[PDB]
Amino acid sequence: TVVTTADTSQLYALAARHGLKLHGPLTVNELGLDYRIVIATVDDGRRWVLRIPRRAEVSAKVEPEARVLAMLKNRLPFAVPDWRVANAELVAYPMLEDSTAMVIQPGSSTPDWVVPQDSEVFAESFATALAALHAVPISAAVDAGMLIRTPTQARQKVADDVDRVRREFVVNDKRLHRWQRWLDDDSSWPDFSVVVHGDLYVGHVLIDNTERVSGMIDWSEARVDDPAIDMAAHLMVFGEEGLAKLLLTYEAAGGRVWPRLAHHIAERLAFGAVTYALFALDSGNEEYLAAAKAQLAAAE
Ligand SMILES: CO[C@H]1C[C@H](O[C@H]2[C@H](C)[C@@H](O[C@@H]3O[C@H](C)C[C@H](N(C)C)[C@H]3O)[C@@H](C)C[C@]3(CO3)C(=O)[C@H](C)[C@@H](O)[C@@H](C)[C@@H](C)OC(=O)[C@@H]2C)O[C@@H](C)[C@@H]1O
Ligand SMILES: Nc1nc2c(ncn2[C@@H]2O[C@H](COP(=O)(O)OP(=O)(O)O)[C@@H](O)[C@H]2O)c(=O)[nH]1
Ligand SMILES: [N+]
Ligand SMILES: [N+]
Ligand SMILES: [N+]
Ligand SMILES: [N+]
Repeated sequence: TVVTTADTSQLYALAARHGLKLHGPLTVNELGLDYRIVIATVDDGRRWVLRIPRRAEVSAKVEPEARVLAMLKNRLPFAVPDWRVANAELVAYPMLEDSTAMVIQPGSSTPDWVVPQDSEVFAESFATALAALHAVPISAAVDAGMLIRTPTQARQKVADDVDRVRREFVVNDKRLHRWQRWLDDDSSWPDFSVVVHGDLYVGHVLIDNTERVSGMIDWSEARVDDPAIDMAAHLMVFGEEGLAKLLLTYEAAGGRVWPRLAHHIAERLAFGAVTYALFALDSGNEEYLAAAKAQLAAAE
């Protein structure tokens, strides 16, 4: 006998209650604070991804995300998870086998690999994939019951997140002034909203062998909101030079821009500290809280 992290008996039973017969190799990730993620082989010879909600509050998010993915399936020139199982105890989809555009071993803080900066195919295809996403009609989002934020609601959300952080944490004075200046800087904010992925960075982008964008995963934050939400992580990973490339191609591909968009993206990236801190707070995890407080108190 060998102790293994996965409880195969329980996993089999859970999957079989929803029409999936597990058989063969699997792999498990318990790092997630909200889901257990298992990649398992099924009797169709295929790997499937099991997204297992940990708690009732997480389960409640399954049905609205299912509606999002159902709408998005035909409206994107790349793959998204096909939630053939979607219920409160289990989400399951056939694995999109293409690699993520960042590879990182579970538990590690350092990736093994990130698609290279000088990958022209990745840069170009990510820019056109993003333009396609942001071109999904708002009417389709509304019909799918998505969370919708007008430009005013988008700005208010940011203000509310900042204010929650200010109530709960002690924040570096220059940071606070930075966020407030941004919130007051009318020229920075867009006068429209788009369908956004909401958690978009190289870790949630899939690429084929040639490094062409072939899919996106983890759509749990998707909504109609500020387009720049989906560009801040590109700036973080690929820098200003990469952002500049992104924005030229994005616009050429029909993505709607505005004059201070690059500025706004950098301000959105700074605002990541708020997002992180609220994630830390809402999780109650002490290591995440320690990191968040340290960051918030630190000069940028
Ligand atoms: C654009 O701004 C980003 C910038 C940066 O975005 C992150 C990212 C993706 C965050 O994940 C996101 O964290 C939020 C709180 C929740 C979110 N989803 C679960 C919902 C999750 O994906 C991380 C904090 C994940 C985390 C904690 O394990 C790490 O510390 C890991 C080691 C992380 O540094 C690396 C993998 C680097 C290479 O990733 C990048 O920097 C991207 C750009 O951190 C975010 C807070 C900002 O929103
Ligand atoms: N290549 C690939 N990896 C996947 C797929 N689904 C999940 N993953 C991996 O599983 C990890 C975490 O899964 P995810 O759905 O993000 O869990 P969450 O972050 O808790 O919402 C991802 O970051 C991927 O590495 C998929 O279809 N294809
Ligand atoms: N606005
Ligand atoms: N969600
Ligand atoms: N969520
Ligand atoms: N969302």
